[PDB]
Amino acid sequence: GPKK
Amino acid sequence: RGSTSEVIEDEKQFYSKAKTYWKQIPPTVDGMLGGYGHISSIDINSSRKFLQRFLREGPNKTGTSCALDCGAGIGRITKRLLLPLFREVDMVDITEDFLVQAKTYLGEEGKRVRNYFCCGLQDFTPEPDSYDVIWIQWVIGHLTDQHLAEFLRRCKGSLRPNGIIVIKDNMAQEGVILDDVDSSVCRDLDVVRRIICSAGLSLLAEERQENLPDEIYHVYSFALR
Repeated sequence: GPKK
Repeated sequence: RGSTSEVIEDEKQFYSKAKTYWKQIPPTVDGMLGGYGHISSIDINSSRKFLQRFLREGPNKTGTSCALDCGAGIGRITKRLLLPLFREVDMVDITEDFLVQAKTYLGEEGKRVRNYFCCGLQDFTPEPDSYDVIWIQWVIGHLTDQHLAEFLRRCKGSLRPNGIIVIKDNMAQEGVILDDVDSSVCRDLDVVRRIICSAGLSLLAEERQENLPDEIYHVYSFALR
């Protein structure tokens, strides 16, 4: 999913 | 490096490590989003606006009969994006635990999910002339450059007339970056467009996701057929  | 070829040095382990990782992830929305469940609604709202352009405005408008949710997980997108807009939805995902939980997660509207395909996208062939929309979100990083191109080409053969494929995923600032946690890659805009266009698909729309947290990779949506 979203990542830093 | 600008290709999976260089950053993926063992293709077998690239796939098996990711399969192992998702096998032990909790079947929840917070698991589907790696601790970023708080942006699910923001994500779905933008996806809805992005897709409504093709479903409403003609004259070659996209149909609403059936959609395919690729890398669907427990059905986060199927539940809030696809099922309200499409009469029937198929799901495909490599993790058995997510497909099993999807039955409970999707609730009563989950009855309109026709097939729960358990397959890696690199081995999956959607049925010809079956889908008005094929939605591929946050999973293209789990395929090699070649497998992604070949999967997109197989998706092209499964679209109904006026159907579209939608990719929504993280983009790297430059090059291809390997994530050693979940065994996936992140590619920049130039690499993704090249893989799309050089695979024989036409790019119809492209839109950067706004209002995201500052600390995360940029997210782009692509419409193609």
